[PDB]
Amino acid sequence: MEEGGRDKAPVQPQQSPAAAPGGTDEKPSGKERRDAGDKDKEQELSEEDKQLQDELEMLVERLGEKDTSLYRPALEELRRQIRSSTTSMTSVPKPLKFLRPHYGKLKEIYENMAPGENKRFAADIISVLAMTMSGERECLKYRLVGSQEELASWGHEYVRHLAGEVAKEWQELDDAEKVQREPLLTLVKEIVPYNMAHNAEHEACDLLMEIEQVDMLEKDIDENAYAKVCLYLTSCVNYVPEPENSALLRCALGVFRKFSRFPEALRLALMLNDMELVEDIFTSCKDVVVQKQMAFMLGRHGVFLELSEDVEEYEDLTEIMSNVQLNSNFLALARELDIMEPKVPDDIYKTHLENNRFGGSGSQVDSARMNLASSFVNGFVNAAFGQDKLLTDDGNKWLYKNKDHGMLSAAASLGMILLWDVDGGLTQIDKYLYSSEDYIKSGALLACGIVNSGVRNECDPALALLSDYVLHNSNTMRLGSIFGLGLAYAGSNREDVLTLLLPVMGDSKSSMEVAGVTALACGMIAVGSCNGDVTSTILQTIMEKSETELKDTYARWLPLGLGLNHLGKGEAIEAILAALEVVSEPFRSFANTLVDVCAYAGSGNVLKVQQLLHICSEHFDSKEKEEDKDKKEKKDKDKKEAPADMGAHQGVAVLGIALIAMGEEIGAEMALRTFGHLLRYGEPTLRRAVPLALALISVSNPRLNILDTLSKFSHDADPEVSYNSIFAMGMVGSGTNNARLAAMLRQLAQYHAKDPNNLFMVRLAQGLTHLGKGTLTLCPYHSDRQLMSQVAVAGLLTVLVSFLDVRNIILGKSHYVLYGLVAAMQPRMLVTFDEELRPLPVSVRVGQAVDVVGQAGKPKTITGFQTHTTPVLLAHGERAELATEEFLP
Amino acid sequence: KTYGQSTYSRQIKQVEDDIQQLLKKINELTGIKESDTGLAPPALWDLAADKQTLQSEQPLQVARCTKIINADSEDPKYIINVKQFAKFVVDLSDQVAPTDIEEGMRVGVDRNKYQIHIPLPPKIDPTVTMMQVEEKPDVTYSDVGGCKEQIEKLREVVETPLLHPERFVNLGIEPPKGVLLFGPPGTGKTLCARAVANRTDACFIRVIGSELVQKYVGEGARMVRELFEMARTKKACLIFFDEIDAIGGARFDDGAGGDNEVQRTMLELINQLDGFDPRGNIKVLMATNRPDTLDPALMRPGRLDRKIEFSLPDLEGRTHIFKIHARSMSVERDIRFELLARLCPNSTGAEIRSVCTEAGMFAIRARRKIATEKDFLEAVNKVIKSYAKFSAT
Amino acid sequence: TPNCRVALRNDSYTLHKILPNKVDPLVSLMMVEKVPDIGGLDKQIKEIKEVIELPVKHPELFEALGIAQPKGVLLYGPPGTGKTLLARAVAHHTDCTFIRVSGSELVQKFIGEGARMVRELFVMAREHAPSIIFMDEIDSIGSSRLEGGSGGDSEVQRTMLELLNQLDGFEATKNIKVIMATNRIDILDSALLRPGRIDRKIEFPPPNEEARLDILKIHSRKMNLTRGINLRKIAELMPGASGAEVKGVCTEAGMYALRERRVHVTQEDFEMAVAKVMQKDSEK
Amino acid sequence: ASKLPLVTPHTQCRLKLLKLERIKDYLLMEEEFIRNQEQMKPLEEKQEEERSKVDDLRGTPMSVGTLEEIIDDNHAIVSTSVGSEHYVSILSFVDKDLLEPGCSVLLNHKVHAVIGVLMDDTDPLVTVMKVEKAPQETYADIGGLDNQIQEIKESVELPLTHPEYYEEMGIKPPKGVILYGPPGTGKTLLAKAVANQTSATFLRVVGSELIQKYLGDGPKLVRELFRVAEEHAPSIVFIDEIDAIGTKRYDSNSGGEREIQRTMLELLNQLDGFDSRGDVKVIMATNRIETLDPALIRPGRIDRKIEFPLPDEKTKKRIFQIHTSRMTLADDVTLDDLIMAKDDLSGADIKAICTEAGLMALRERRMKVTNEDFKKSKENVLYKKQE
Ligand SMILES: Nc1ncnc2c1ncn2[C@@H]1O[C@H](COP(=O)(O)OP(=O)(O)OP(=O)(O)O)[C@@H](O)[C@H]1O
Ligand SMILES: Nc1ncnc2c1ncn2[C@@H]1O[C@H](COP(=O)(O)OP(=O)(O)O)[C@@H](O)[C@H]1O
Ligand SMILES: [Mg+2]
Repeated sequence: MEEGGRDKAPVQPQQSPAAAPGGTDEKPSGKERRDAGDKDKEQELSEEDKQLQDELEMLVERLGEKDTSLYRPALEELRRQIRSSTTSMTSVPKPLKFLRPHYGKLKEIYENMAPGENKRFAADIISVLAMTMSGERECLKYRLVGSQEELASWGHEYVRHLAGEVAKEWQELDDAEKVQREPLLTLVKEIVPYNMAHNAEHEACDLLMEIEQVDMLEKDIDENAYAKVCLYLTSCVNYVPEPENSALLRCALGVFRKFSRFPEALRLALMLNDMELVEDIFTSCKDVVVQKQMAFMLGRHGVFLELSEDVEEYEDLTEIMSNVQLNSNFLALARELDIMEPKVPDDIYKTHLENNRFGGSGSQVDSARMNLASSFVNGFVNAAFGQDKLLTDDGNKWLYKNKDHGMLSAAASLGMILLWDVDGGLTQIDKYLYSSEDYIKSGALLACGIVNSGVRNECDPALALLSDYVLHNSNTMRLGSIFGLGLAYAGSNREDVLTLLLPVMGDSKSSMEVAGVTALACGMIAVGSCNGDVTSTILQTIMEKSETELKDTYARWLPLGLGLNHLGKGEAIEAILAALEVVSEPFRSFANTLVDVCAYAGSGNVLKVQQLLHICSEHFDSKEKEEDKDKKEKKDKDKKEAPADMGAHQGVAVLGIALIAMGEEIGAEMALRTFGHLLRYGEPTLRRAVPLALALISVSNPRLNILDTLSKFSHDADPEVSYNSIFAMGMVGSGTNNARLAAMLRQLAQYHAKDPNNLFMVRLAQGLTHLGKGTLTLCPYHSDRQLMSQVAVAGLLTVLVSFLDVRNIILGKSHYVLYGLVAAMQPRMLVTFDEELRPLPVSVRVGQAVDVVGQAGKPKTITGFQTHTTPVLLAHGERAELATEEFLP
Repeated sequence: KTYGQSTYSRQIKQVEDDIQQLLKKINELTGIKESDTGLAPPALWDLAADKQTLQSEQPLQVARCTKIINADSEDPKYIINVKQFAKFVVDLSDQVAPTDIEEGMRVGVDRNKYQIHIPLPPKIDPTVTMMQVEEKPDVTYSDVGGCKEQIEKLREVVETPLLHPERFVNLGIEPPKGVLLFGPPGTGKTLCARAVANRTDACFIRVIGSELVQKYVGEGARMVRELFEMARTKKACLIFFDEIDAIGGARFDDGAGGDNEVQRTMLELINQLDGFDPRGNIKVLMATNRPDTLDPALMRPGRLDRKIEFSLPDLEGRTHIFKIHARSMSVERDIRFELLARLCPNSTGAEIRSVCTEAGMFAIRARRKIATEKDFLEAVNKVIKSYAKFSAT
Repeated sequence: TPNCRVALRNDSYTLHKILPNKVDPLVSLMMVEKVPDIGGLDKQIKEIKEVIELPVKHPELFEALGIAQPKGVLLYGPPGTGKTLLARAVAHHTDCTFIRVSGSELVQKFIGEGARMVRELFVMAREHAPSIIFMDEIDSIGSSRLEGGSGGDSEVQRTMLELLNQLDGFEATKNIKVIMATNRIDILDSALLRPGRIDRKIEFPPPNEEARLDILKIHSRKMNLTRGINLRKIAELMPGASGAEVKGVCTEAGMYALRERRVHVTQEDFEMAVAKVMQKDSEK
Repeated sequence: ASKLPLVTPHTQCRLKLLKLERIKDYLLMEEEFIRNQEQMKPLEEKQEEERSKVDDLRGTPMSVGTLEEIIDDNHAIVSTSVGSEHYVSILSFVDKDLLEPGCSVLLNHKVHAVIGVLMDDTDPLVTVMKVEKAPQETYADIGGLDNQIQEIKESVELPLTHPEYYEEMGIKPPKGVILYGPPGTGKTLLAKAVANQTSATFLRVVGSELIQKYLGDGPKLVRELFRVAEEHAPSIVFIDEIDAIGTKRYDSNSGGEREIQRTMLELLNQLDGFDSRGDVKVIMATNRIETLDPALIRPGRIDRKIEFPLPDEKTKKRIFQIHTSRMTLADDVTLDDLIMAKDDLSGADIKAICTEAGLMALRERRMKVTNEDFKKSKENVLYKKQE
């Protein structure tokens, strides 16, 4: 404790500052020159961030409280001369002379008045005098004033200029780290009116720095991972023009302004498609911006590139629609055949070879329904790229043997065989078509739409499945003919043929299991804020289901075609439109929870989550709205995959404690679809916790629910070491978990991961985290999986080709115009970085290094090295163009 | 007392904290059985405690492990010891194929009838299991700038034949499997080791030079046996030694009662390195600070082929290392380092990082966000004078 | 209680009855507290009077100057040399309950009770009365430092670590001291025990004529002797004689009384015993 | 327990407020939904049903075994107390996370299956080497050090206490610290002082104890030392007296000296060779400083070399005042008689003085203090240095 003798600051600034009645009066040099000399001594000595207890900042205030208390809070004759060296050293050490209630009266000391500007003497500062003061303003005072009456006198005018200097001031001491701290000021300042702050912050950033656009930019998107309902709406459209005005990246326009297409209104990114047609700069970044526009997050954008520029800068359109899709063909065309793919691996039905030597002899498993899974040994494995000439003779005999829905099934696996095909997919179907069969014809033809899906080249706009539908007096001629064209034309929202199949629902002909999948199929073309098909459906709903609703074939298929396409929207109006037309009773009100959160896919609304559990938790009303709470928990399944890790940990904490530990029918029947929709890559946490409720099937229930969860627990990153789990559960499931209902199921899930050994992308995630269909096609399976004989008759149409919106797998590709390059890549882990510093490592697993077609994987954000020039997009996406250049290598 | 550094300073802090504690209070409120002397929490073994543990009970017996000696003619007729129990003439169970039961094998056999059930992985002790790195630190080749000749020479040896076993066949040559590194300390050898191990694409094996000296005779050699065994097993694996001076530096015999055991061990490394049926696909990287007092047997080529050294940067290696250790840190846009390196005529990359991190300590003590450029000026000044009147120098 | 026998089943190994211990081995080998009642040893007596008799009678002095009263003591000299019994008496001079600790090697191997042989000993010291404890070369012979460290711990240096575990407490001696006398003083961990724990050592100079005379009576004390003898002449017949050796002198004289065919320990016996004992002392 | 990994803002960003408010509302929702379980159907079929069922499934006579190897998922190889090694499968009941080789286990009688695991003991090494508690006086015991205290503080204390400067720039702190100067300076004082006022573990090490009659353990002691210090907790390692054990290769001889060269070698590579230790504080004490190995001297290993000067008449008046604070003092004495006379006397010498008073006055059993007590005491220490 070395004090006393050297407390000059605690003496001269403790005497002259003390006697203002003696200093301000009767001593002009005493009030003026000693206070000014205490303003350069305190501004230069007690005014910078240096420690807790400065020579003055803590020491001149210990008795400097009353010392400051009467030097100039009370003279009542203040002039335009005694405001520079009078509020001169009393004003700076204010925040620690007073106490925590300084936020209400934080305007009398340094918010009172500075001599000219905050930087006139707060340029030699970090945050003590003026910076943290200004933050203390915009925290509380500008909010309470800016709630209702902003423009009063001085809490807005001086604030207007102060915000411009504080904004660049976060980058001013050093344009480096608290750059992102500035959005703590622009966001906390006028939370709702963020565009009022980002309106000046946008151009101030436009003049801020060319190199300083991307990190505070990614901090804007950082604060746009989720915000207040009016802030995710606002700061996202704020987020767009930064790479448009100051920076010029503009290849994250098409996909990362799909960030800002739907959350604002209907037409914003169609005017941003016009933005594409206005930003007609060099065609490599243009070409790859438009690459995603067909089969990477959306399609049907091929009626806007046929203007006068149709030479190459508008001839990129059809290249996107089917030609670059044809390079998706060549992907396995010349890459997977060369690397790792013969047409028929056939090692799933053969990898189950050693099991016969455990327990003695075999040949006891002779269940015919297992042959249903026998079709998927060919169906899944050829799922996109691969054919079979008499390699399908098992479906040749079993197709001509029994199991009519097995004829539809085996006929349906052919489209999975020839997927992403336009050349001969119909030529394959034609031979196996002329057999006088409804399941075979309606299955292969329905598979044809699977074949031309995302193509948009002429395959059958009205040729194949329209002619299939025009003979529909009956079975899956009437039933499955409408499914394949909606599947094929889901990515391309053509309204005409959907109007052709609107009379499918408007017919009112007996469509027991045909009408629900009708609204599902035409909904595949265009449902979701469905203007016409929601109409034609729930007209027939108020006609028939108003008077009969027993099974989920009626009730469980219509509301899906109320609000299931536009699950990327968040406006919540179509819940009002479609919902209010069916506001009758509880059973017809099972749809009430459908479109409510079907406009709530992923975002920040934990208050919507508490209204997602607290209303209907258990309630035990003796089996009346148990399905209502089952579906309400079903809507707990979304808003957990893309709140960006926010909903995941709390969903695993909640589900791991409530349902499986102490739960009800809701948990013992359906509670695993949260994992059948939540994760798609697989990790040891759920990968072990699920079989803790899976190996123990709890068959007292309709055990094919835990067996249903068996299937979609194989939903993880394609191949894994989980063959131990699935294989062992197939051995214990040989006798137990009878093959009469599970023999197709166990190998069904066994083979799903290992189908073409790649190609699982329906996660509603692209690039790093945005959205993209993945729900119209995936979801109807998990909704179609309740428990029982919907795996028997009605199910075989959906269960086979329910979800087919998988967009390949990987990104290792060159596409330099000749397409010969093999540029040195370097596989790693997903980029975990948001903000730590400037020299911050993008990934960690730098060990692996590849050059050509490889493995994307779920958590991977590979960049590469050597600067062979990745100028096309620099934001990934698996068909980079590689504009080559020697940028000082 | 304090101030509000960012607007709602405690307003997020205690709000986070009390719900964090409420996470606990949920758990103790619901009732959690903790500290049951080494078990699992009941939430996940309640639905695993069923007969799907008897599936591990009855289908899998005790399976006592034993060791194989030899076989016989026309039939297995296997001769096996248990470990210390007794030696028997036993036979395999029908669950196995009479192919992968070769001699010197650890195999699981029934306790009742003494029939072989399972082939096992051979034995490998923890003392060497722990020196296998099993991980690759993130050390990029760019971080080792300033030794362009050295990294090239090493690249020609440990990298090019492996990743491109084509040129050496098209010309008909053999790569020099034996590399030694040396030079003054604090220079870029370790860094080179970690970086090569980064892109190692191989079973890289650390070796600490003093780990071999032991209390009993020959046991250290017994280490070396397991070393070259795991090497020959793991195809295309790398070995690193470090300060091998402890091993076999000389053959002091004027008064032959000094060091002999690690001399014998060094001889074992001699034989199991080269001589009598060479190893095949293995690469050896060494490094020492005094490569002057070593037994010339290691100095013979074939074993220690290349002698790469790391020197002291004249003026420009220190510049580039200013670009290496000064890059991964926060500074103003007013950089310049030639002025710096012209001020430090003799300093290593390690001292370069010392000046870069010492740069931050001023703003760190002076309550600043980042190391401003001028603050870095102050840093190099205090390290110019500090290194000028340094304690040892 | 830990370290106790129990009746066990053979089928389920269920406890039947907690069988009683034999005897607490330290409690059956409980060190003697006999009645604490030396030509050659008088100068060091003062040194132990100041290293013991001072802080005991004078808490308030080293409290007044605030200095740790010396409790740990060390002496050094030829073998035995009254190191034992001088401590035995200094423990009594202030009524401070001598606590012998032979513990030479018989307690060093005892692994089970080696974690308590110090504990309940010191509890004895603080329970009986003001009590002085004495140590000797035993620890110096058993373990010194980490030499027998990582390679087995030797079961002894650890118990020493419990010793320092207790000395690193709060006593200020109060009136209690602990003496120690050992050869091989350059091996132990006295570096740690210097500050506060233990303190100086005092030397042994050789004995003298009247010294070995009074020794001669005190060690011819439990015998059957004769008058008509200048015993002073006898102690004067051994110029270069140590202490304990005088005890063997008395034993030799008793031997000569044995060969004299009588129980009278006469002057013949000592006059020859000086010659024989010294004759055995004739090698260097 | 690992409820949310994100700490990326490192500020009061509204991002973080949204994060912790969301996580808050989620936790409240879980606590309430589970709260409505004991409301509609408060039941207790999950405490002694599963516990009792498995307590009876597993066995009594809980034979203690030893882990040998880990294979796949459920079967591992174990070793009985005598050597009988069994290829036994484990249950999903023991913590699979705390299951590593060289660990005691619980086994069955018939199948000998792994039932449970026994928690490990506290190794004797920590008890031997670690100064268990705050041993000695706090910062009221300094005679004088301010730049020393600054260097060691911002090198260790300021980093751990306020780790909000190093992660602003991403700059890591200096690693090694050499405390050197003339003997009797107070190196032990400052080491035991920071050990007193500290929050992480502390270790004290002597160098003379690194010589075995067994051959070549040495670096065994080193490696196990740093192993325990690292594995244990945030570790503050302190090694005093490395000067008489690690100086340099003076003649490159053999026979014990070569052994010490190997040992300090292992303290070098083990000091910092590979995969940087992390949370491994290292502090080294030396008397001399020139006869040290510069390979250890270079950066990476030690970044702060602190000199220990000897004050002359300014802090000595507080050193005599501290060593005379807890003692009587007659009015016949004046500390300036001896403080105002010499200008290099070590604090160890002031200690021998203020203790020599306690020897002199109470050897004679006189009253509190006399000036000749400090006279004869100071002269006595004068012969303590001079002789
Ligand atoms: N050219 C350089 N570039 C970057 N860092 C360097 C350079 N030279 C030295 N260093 C730094 O100095 C330290 C010493 O380097 P290195 O460990 O390779 O020397 P060494 O020879 O292994 O040390 P020793 O000889 O003491 O075993 C390294 O940790 C490294 O970060
Ligand atoms: N400034 C001081 N104030 C108080 N005591 C001191 C001072 N300087 C030295 N000493 C005493 O001198 C002794 C020397 O300590 P230290 O330098 O650690 O020993 P060594 O030099 O043998 O390592 C300390 O134990 C302390 O009691
Ligand atoms: Mg090295």
